[PDB]
Amino acid sequence: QHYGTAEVNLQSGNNFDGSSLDFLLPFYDSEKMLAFGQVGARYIDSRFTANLGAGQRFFLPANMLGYNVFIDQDFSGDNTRLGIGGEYWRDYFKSSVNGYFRMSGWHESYNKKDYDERPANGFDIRFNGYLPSYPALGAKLIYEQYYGDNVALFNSDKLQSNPGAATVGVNYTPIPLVTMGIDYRHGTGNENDLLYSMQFRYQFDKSWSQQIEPQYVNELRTLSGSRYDLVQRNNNIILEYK
Ligand SMILES: CCCCCCCC/C=C\CCCCCCCC(=O)OC[C@@H](O)CO
Ligand SMILES: CCCCCCCC/C=C\CCCCCCCC(=O)OC[C@@H](O)CO
Ligand SMILES: CCCCCCCC/C=C\CCCCCCCC(=O)OC[C@@H](O)CO
Ligand SMILES: CCCCCCCC/C=C\CCCCCCCC(=O)OC[C@H](O)CO
Ligand SMILES: CCCCCCCC/C=C\CCCCCCCC(=O)OC[C@H](O)CO
Ligand SMILES: CCCCCCCC/C=C\CCCCCCCC(=O)OC[C@H](O)CO
Ligand SMILES: CCCCCCCC/C=C\CCCCCCCC(=O)OC[C@H](O)CO
Ligand SMILES: CCCCCCCC/C=C\CCCCCCCC(=O)OC[C@H](O)CO
Ligand SMILES: CCCCCCCC/C=C\CCCCCCCC(=O)OC[C@H](O)CO
Ligand SMILES: CCCCCCCC/C=C\CCCCCCCC(=O)OC[C@H](O)CO
Ligand SMILES: CCCCCCCC/C=C\CCCCCCCC(=O)OC[C@H](O)CO
Ligand SMILES: [Cl-]
Repeated sequence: QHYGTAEVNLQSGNNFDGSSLDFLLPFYDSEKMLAFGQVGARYIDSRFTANLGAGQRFFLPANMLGYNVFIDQDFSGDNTRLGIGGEYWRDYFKSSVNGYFRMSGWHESYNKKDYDERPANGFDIRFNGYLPSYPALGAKLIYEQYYGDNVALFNSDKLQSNPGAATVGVNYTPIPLVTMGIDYRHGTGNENDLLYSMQFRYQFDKSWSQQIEPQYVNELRTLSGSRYDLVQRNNNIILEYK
């Protein structure tokens, strides 16, 4: 009957501690094409942010191409951002690229006394792969890049010019319902951080028992099982300061 995904994320490790809930909700669903909306919110790094997007995914037997557009709103700091994303996915392999475009201007900072803040423009490229012979095991590679004289990519107490970072992570999905992982990130100025995270994933089209059985993890990681996965993007609005 119903199709799509609800996902809770819990994360900790430093600056971006908190929780989130997101939904992927199809409005047109055929073998060749899916059109969907995605909506969610999060309380992370002492800010409340909500996000609304839509896109399409186009399917071939061996691959999927997709695009999406997002509006990101940090209600705590009143910062607004436009997002655009592309997708190229296959069995056991999900690649995405995302662009992050400021829609609001300088204004008095929410967290930093004596500063103005606004969204930092940037992009990221994201890969998630799963071992085909043991798909419960996944790896994550991200490159991200942001622009401005004083950007807070790692935290807002160490501001940096045009910072970039590479993330490498591993994660484990014993059953489709839950994924746990650890992400290591290294960036400019020799910044490093660690992110521990757990996701609870509910698939609307799956029975309860299917979602707590290890044998359905492989299905989830194939192209056709992954079709309702959330967009891979950063839903947090990275800020710059002046
Ligand atoms: C702020 C300016 C940026 C623009 C924001 C607009 C965001 C919308 C983005 C993507 C929406 C595209 C999805 C809409 C595409 C729907 C296609 C469809 O359902 O066709 C089915 C028929 O073929 C059945 O016969
Ligand atoms: C579905 C799409 C997946 C395909 C991935 C796309 C491949 C992208 C290839 C190369 C991206 C390299 C970006 C280039 C790296 C940018 C570095 C920069 O902007 O300057 C930093 C200085 O200004 C600091 O002061
Ligand atoms: C710390 C534990 C966090 C809670 C774990 C929750 C796991 C799922 C995560 C988000 C789910 C929220 C939305 C859950 C929505 C479920 C709707 C439902 O029950 O299906 C109707 C069908 O039975 C009709 O046939
Ligand atoms: C090979 C695979 C390796 C993976 C194995 C690594 C194990 C780490 C697992 C889970 C960490 C869970 C962290 C949960 C985060 C705590 C909740 C939180 O910090 O946020 C609450 C916040 O107050 C709300 O707004
Ligand atoms: C600036 C222009 C971009 C537009 C941005 C708006 C976001 C959604 C847009 C259009 C929905 C168009 C119609 C498609 C919506 C449902 C499609 C449909 O007709 O479904 C048929 C039915 O499901 C058969 O089983
Ligand atoms: C900047 C972009 C703003 C985003 C705005 C984009 C427009 C669509 C977005 C969300 C719709 C929410 C999803 C709609 C849920 C409808 C469910 C439905 O139609 O059920 C029929 C079935 O899903 C058919 O298979
Ligand atoms: C920029 C707009 C001004 C600000 C607006 C703030 C409020 C909008 C929040 C969320 C919209 C998306 C919610 C869509 C939820 C629809 C899900 C649904 O009803 O479809 C499932 C149903 O079971 C199928 O038959
Ligand atoms: C740009 C600002 C956007 C702000 C947006 C307001 C805050 C929305 C926050 C969280 C989710 C919103 C609730 C949407 C719930 C839809 C889920 C749904 O329709 O469920 C389908 C059903 O469960 C099938 O089994
Ligand atoms: C139909 C199949 C669709 C598949 C194809 C979808 C194509 C669009 C996808 C992603 C957009 C990525 C946007 C990346 C923009 C880079 C932003 C940037 O580089 O800003 C730096 C600026 O110059 C400061 O100096
Ligand atoms: C559809 C597939 C799309 C894939 C594309 C994703 C990767 C490229 C993204 C951004 C590159 C932008 C290049 C910007 C790097 C240099 C900007 C710069 O030099 O900064 C301004 C200057 O320093 C002032 O003095
Ligand atoms: C536990 C420490 C790390 C362990 C976890 C590391 C998992 C491996 C990650 C990426 C390699 C696998 C990526 C999969 C690449 C296959 C590309 C593909 O599309 O394969 C088609 C499929 O084999 C037929 O349909
Ligand atoms: Cl990701």
